[PDB]
Amino acid sequence: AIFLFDVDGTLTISRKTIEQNVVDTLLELKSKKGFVLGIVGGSDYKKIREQIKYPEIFDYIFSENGVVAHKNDEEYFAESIVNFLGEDRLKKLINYSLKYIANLDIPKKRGTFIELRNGIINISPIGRNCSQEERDEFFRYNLKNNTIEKFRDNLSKEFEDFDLNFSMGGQISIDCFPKGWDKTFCLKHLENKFDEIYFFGDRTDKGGNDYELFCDKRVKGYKVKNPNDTVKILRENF
Ligand SMILES: [Mg+2]
Repeated sequence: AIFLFDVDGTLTISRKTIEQNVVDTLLELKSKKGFVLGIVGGSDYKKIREQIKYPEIFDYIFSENGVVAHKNDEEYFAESIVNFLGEDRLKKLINYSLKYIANLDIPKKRGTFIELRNGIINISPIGRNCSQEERDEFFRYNLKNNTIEKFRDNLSKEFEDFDLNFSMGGQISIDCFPKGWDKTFCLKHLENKFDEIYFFGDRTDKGGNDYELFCDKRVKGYKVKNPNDTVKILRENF
């Protein structure tokens, strides 16, 4: 049996490192007669390893929603979005996005409008690099005019043919990933004779990242509030 965890918000306070109260609890699990630990999070592995200090507690580490798997701190294997779309359809979605981001009248435009990660293509009309304030400042401009929801409605319809999903990302970006690459993807790597897999996430409701995993019959899911509540949900049942 393996245990599965969301990184940001479930094992650590989001964007910061891991408190020692929690890691002491995981050590007891892999020290309880028959348990292995694995994690799945949207972030690239460098951020994840930074967040958890020790990748060695974890037999299997799945980053970018399981489209990237790691083991004993070696990469092993992981695919890319370009291998899915192909160089042609990509230079179609790309230059439609910039041509739209271009002619869009918003007050502040910056840079890194299209970030290519392994799993997703992050599209953002203001731009990825902007002082944390400009991030929040555009978030409220979004509440007034719903600028970003209008963006997805174009891509979601124009590229309905691409088998593509465009879900609203953070405050300033729309994540663009292939259909069925939510978080249930990491199930593909776990036919390793593992009888029961338990999962722990944050936003396990529809319109959330780890929602599609919970109701995937394959595994029992638990909804936790915060990391201190998580440690409670572990100690209580295990
Ligand atoms: Mg989370």
